Amino acid sequence: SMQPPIAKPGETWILQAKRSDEFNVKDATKWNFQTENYGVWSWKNENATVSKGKLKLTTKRESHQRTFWDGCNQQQVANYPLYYTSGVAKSRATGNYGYYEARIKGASTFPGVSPAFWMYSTIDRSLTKEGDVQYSEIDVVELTQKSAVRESDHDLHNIVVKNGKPTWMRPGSFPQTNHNGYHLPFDPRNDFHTYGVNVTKDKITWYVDGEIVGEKDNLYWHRQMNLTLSQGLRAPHTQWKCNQFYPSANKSAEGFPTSMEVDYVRTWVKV
Ligand SMILES: [Cl-]
Ligand SMILES: [Cl-]
Ligand SMILES: [Cl-]
Ligand SMILES: [Cl-]
Ligand SMILES: [Cl-]
Ligand SMILES: [Cl-]
Ligand SMILES: [Cl-]
Repeated sequence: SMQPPIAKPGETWILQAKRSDEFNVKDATKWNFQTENYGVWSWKNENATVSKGKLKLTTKRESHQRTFWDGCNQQQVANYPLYYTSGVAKSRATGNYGYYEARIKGASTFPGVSPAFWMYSTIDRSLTKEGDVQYSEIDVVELTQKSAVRESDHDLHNIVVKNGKPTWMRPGSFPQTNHNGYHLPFDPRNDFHTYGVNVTKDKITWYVDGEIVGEKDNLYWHRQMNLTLSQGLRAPHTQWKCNQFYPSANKSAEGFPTSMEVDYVRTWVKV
């Protein structure tokens, strides 16, 4: 009977079991704890742990190598050295419309990592018609990835066909449609806070501790997306160019390991 906080009097919402978890146990049937790699780190199942009611996604200083896509040079690079590994929990089930919420505590270290609660689809390059959306990504929240620790991002990413060309749209390039910046009234690294988003075919509304911190028209986010909790690497350990991250020369172990904690994630679909 558990209902979402945005439920209005007289409404009924249904919890989506496959995209909801109170994290009493590490459920590998529901979550993929070692998804495809990207960025300048690698996911490791061991970096995702569940203890005392919370999911802990840890970023560790851990040298390793893996094939790396060097977008700037449009080439795959074998045995590419990386310096950090991290944790992820990606729902195997997909969806779009509904209310999503996660109770999260950010990592203590800053700057360097970004706790994230988001959802993304697969990229379908077969959709080439004008206006076709090949990729949809809704970021409920991306913490501590800006200059000040209290600045949070509630963004959108997508690929849409414009003038017959698949076009990438990111918060930085198309802020009016893809970016919601917010100055948190608290340090996200202190205690748990609730981050949510209500997705409908027409609107996307973001929430932080019950307050609306963002709203956009749902222009390109109707694709099936996997609900994800993950912690990414950021400056001073990264550089950003050619639409992707690259490692920086700062591979300090100080401040690591560091982890974000998720008390729970709840997803509902309105009746
Ligand atoms: Cl704990
Ligand atoms: Cl971006
Ligand atoms: Cl971004
Ligand atoms: Cl705790
Ligand atoms: Cl409205
Ligand atoms: Cl409005
Ligand atoms: Cl931490």
